Amino acid sequence: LKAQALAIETEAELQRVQKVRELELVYARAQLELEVSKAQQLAEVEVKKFKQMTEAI
Amino acid sequence: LKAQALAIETEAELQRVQKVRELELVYARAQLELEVSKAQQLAEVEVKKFKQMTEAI
Repeated sequence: LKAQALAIETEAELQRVQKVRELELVYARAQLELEVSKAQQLAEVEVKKFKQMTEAI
Repeated sequence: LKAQALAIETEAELQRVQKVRELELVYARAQLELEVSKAQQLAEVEVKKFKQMTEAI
């Protein structure tokens, strides 16, 4: 009887953990894209600033 | 009688451990792909910044 109750709690908990993980990966991939997009634009700002101040000298 | 009860708890517990392990490997492989994807993109940002600042001098 304990093996039946454990099988029920196992599948019920793993259905939750699977859905939480699917959503956290979708969000972490979107948040990664935002962090990379930030780094690409701010790195370009500093390269432009550096090149134009260098061309003045 | 103890050998029967032990065999029942053994198969019941190993059915849980197997399903937990199958899902943890699927998730850890997906999380690895995300960490590598982060490292590849952020390393490209730093390589671009370094090369363009070097070409200015």
